[PDB]
Parts: sequence; structure tokens; C-alpha cells
Amino acid sequence: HMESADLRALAKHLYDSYIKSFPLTKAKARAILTGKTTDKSPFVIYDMNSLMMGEDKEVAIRIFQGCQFRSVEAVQEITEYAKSIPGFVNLDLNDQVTLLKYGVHEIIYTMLASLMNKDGVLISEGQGFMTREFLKSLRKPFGDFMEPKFEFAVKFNALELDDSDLAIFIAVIILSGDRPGLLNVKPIEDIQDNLLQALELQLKLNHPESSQLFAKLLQKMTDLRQIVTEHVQLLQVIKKTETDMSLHPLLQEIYKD
Amino acid sequence: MESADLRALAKHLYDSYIKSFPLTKAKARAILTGKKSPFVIYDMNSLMMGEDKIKFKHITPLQSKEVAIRIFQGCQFRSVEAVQEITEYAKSIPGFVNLDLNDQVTLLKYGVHEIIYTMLASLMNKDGVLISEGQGFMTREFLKSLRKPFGDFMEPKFEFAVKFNALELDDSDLAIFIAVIILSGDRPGLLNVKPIEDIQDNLLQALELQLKLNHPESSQLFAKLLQKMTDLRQIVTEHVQLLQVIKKTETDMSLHPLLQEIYK
Ligand SMILES: O=C(O)c1ccc(-c2nn(C(=O)c3ccccc3Cl)c3ccc(Cl)cc23)c(OCc2ccccc2)c1
Ligand SMILES: O=C(O)c1ccc(-c2nn(C(=O)c3ccccc3Cl)c3ccc(Cl)cc23)c(OCc2ccccc2)c1
Repeated sequence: HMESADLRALAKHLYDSYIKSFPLTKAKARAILTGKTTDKSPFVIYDMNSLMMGEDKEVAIRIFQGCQFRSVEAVQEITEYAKSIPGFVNLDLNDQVTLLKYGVHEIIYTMLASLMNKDGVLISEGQGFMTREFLKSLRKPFGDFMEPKFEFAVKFNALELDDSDLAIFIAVIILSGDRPGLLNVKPIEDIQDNLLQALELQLKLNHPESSQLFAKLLQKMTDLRQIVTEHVQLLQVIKKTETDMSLHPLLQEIYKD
Repeated sequence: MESADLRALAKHLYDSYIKSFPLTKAKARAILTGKKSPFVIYDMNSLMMGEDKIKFKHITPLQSKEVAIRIFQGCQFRSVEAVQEITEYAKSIPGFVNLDLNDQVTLLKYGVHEIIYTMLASLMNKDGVLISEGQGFMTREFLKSLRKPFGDFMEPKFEFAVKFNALELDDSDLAIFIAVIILSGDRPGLLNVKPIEDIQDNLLQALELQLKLNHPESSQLFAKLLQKMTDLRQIVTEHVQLLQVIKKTETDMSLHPLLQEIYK
């Protein structure tokens, strides 16, 4: 258990670290998506020609490779954020690897929702915007690989969470005591209890009209687990189909077992 | 919603849960701890004797003679029997019968799998499972040891149960939790999501308060119980994949066609 002023201090600590670790914030992403600004307007990629012009090997692959490159970048930013979570770096080292192995993907989809609306996703630190249409229309398995992310984002974004909320929620995901192969579950759950308490109080003060948002947000962790599972199975199909294509070692290790 | 209203809802659901389900968790734990001794099925010979002596309804011979198949089919028979108990309990949830009839059917169709896994945990410990309203006890080792895919079909249930039971929920907790599962607004094909999520919001409030008063020492048990809905969705998805593999591999399975229709 934790006292109220301590929970507020924990939320601010985590928000502060989240700002320092993730360069493209939800607040910034929404300002770019909403427009009414002449200085932050993205170039829109909606077909092959605008893709060619936007840049100033096969297209579905190039886009896929672009996604993997950005995901590796996200794993780095998420890893840096995790170190800031009080108690994380004090855990057994093998458990640190384990929590990150199973948590980074759930966080990537979570934070990817910040870059999405129902019509597309921001890319290249907000400078570009690729339409859901164009991604959904990619050939072979790649088209169907993009759309389920949009489906989750539309539902997740309906919760209207801001960055200060997401900062604690991401922490809760990482500090999951039910990951396979964890050696010392007890110290992980003690931290998650602190984070969960901090999330609860945070949501109450920041969304007081939004009844049971706490519970509704935790139920979204179920959606996350599903899409991470869907993702892995699609990668295996691409691995057996496109054998000229290579994954980053960091990603390679993450998906082993 | 006021605190006294939440307790009234909780008590309402508990009373109905007692009436709808034959073997409560409270009773099951009395049998499992040894506190009227159940017949124990731990191998082939004891199975033969129990079905001759006790005569368990879901594991009487009926087309197939192979044991592992009969046990597998017996689990499905009991699951279909459970669906009716859950359906009757759902009728008691305030607001449920007022929902669109198609929506009632949709909530039950996609929810029963999660509820069965949940309530099966009440009947399990790390060593086995109660059957036939507590009269029998089938050991985990005997179930795990069934041949080809059948043994591996049984074990994941125990693995979930053991983890779930560590929350030490009681029937009054479970009655509200089961209600929350039923009123899931994200089921495919729902026509009117709003009144479903409004009811679930009431139930979640009632569940939260129940857990605070029933388990004040158990910090964030609410959140931890909500995290188990992930495990449920996961194992239910796995369950489907295992049935499909058994369906394409096992042709010793055919039952009387009317039986196939009932237990589809
Ligand atoms: O900025 C960001 O935080 C961030 C995080 C993620 C993804 C992403 N990964 N991604 C993947 O397949 C993937 C995810 C996790 C691990 C490995 C992979 Cl391989 C996507 C599939 C579809 C979509 Cl719509 C997005 C992604 C991301 O895509 C931006 C992008 C889209 C199109 C072309 C180039 C880049 C951005
Ligand atoms: O009484 C009870 O509430 C109740 C609820 C459940 C199951 C059950 N379903 N079951 C299933 O495949 C199943 C089918 C659909 C949905 C969920 C499930 Cl989980 C089992 C698999 C293994 C085991 Cl060990 C038990 C079950 C149950 O099994 C009693 C039983 C055990 C052995 C042989 C015959 C019957 C009892």
C-alpha cells in the first residue's frame, strides 16, 4: 500500500520520464492529426505515386521493412523508459530481460494507437501520414498485417487517454508478474501494485466523469495480448514465405519462444 | 450508484448464484480439503468400478469403447449441461432480460466458454477435479496421462485453475465476476452495446466494493482479477485450436447423430 501524495509523486515521476524517453508524444501526434496548423502538416501517402514522391525493392516489403526499423527504435525507447520505473533496475537481471521480452510488443501497439486515427497512421516522427486504405490494400499477407492494428487503435483511442495516463499504464504492462519464466514474481507484483494504485488515482483525478475507466483500461490489456499473438503468427508465415527478408537481431531474439 | 445499492446488487447475485449452480465453491473446498468421501478415479480399473458403482452420467459407455475418448466426450457433455445453468443465472442479472433478444443470445454464446473455465476452477486443486456434483474425484495425473492429444487437452485446465485459485475468491466474489464476464460489450455482432456496458459498469462497481470489503488486506485484487480475463480469453482461444486438431485426426469419435446435435 501507498499514501496518496506518494501516488501523485509516482505519476509525475513516470510522466516526466515518458516525456524524456519518447520523442513523438500523443499530444504532439494529435496536434498534427487535427491540423488547423500550417507548420506541422504531414505529407500524405495514399498510393504508389505519392509514396514515390513522399520519399523526397517491392513496395509491400519496403513498407514492412520500414515498420520493423521503427519498431526496433521503439524497443530502444521503451527499454530506456523501463529503467526509469522505480524498482525495475533492482530486479534480477534475467527477470528484467523477461519483462522486456514479453512487454515491449504490447507497449508498441499501445503507443502506436497514439499515432493513428480511423484513416491512417503518422510516420517519420510525424512528418508523414500513410492511409489505412493503402496499407490495407498491400499484396499477399502484408495488407491483412496492417489492418488489425487500426481496429485496436480506434477502440483504444475511444478511451481518450493522454500521455500522463499512458505513462503509468505502460509501466503496469512491463511490471507483469505472470510473464513466462520469471524467477522472483513477488518483487514484480509489489511494484505493479504500486503502479496500479498510481494508475487508479491518476484516472480518477484526470477523468472524474469517466466512470470505471480504470477497469475498462485494464480490459484493454486483453485486446493487446490477442494482437501480439496474431502478430507472431503472421511473422512466422512471412518467414516461411519471404526467405530473402531479414529481421533485426533485437527483434529476432524477442520472438524466440 | 450508492454503496448500499452495490451491496444489494452483490447480495442479489450471490443468492441467485447459489440457486443456479449445484456445487458451490464453498462446498467443493470442503470436499477437496477433507472437512461423505468422494469416489476417487485414479486409473483404468477405478474408472470401471466407479461407473459400475456410482454410475456417473457423462462417462457411461452409451459409441466409442476407448477410455481416453469417453473421458473427453464426458467433459463436453458436462460443459453443455453447465451452459444451461449459466443461462438461467444470466436471467437473474438486473437488466439482462431487457436486452435485445439477439443480444442476449450473443452474450451467452461468446461468454459461456470463459465462465465454464472460471467455475471449473472452483472444482479443482493441483491434484484433481470433482465430478458429478462432488461425488467423484478424478485425479490430475490420470487425466494428464491419457494418450495422444487427450492427455494434453486436460492439463492446461489445471494449470489455469491453479493460478486462478491463488486469488482465493469466494462464491460471493465469483457471482459478481461471472456477471461481469457475461455483460461484455465487445462480443462480435452485438446490436445495442450501450445498455450492456451500462450494466457491466454497475457490476464492476459492485465487484470492486465487494472485493474491498471481503478482502481488505488483498491490495489491488480488483485489478488482478481483471487481469485474469486475459488468461481466460487466451485459453479459450487455445481450446478452439485443440478441438480442431482432434476433429481432423480422430475418427473413432462418432456418436449417435442426435447426440452430436445436442453436444455440438
Ligand atoms: O512510431 C512508432 O512508434 C511505430 C511503432 C510501430 C510501428 C509498426 N510496427 N509494425 C510492425 O509490423 C511491427 C510491430 C512490432 C514489432 C515488429 C514489427 Cl515488424 C506495424 C505494422 C503496421 C503499422 Cl500501421 C504500423 C506498424 C510503426 O509503424 C510506422 C510505419 C508505418 C508504415 C511505414 C513505415 C512506418 C510506428
Ligand atoms: O462441473 C462443472 O462445472 C464442470 C465444468 C467444466 C468441465 C470441463 N469442461 N472441459 C472442457 O473441455 C470445456 C469445454 C467447453 C468449455 C470449457 C471447457 Cl473447460 C473440461 C476439460 C477438462 C476437465 Cl478436467 C474438465 C472439463 C467439467 O468437467 C468435469 C469432468 C471431468 C472429467 C471427465 C468428465 C467430466 C466440469
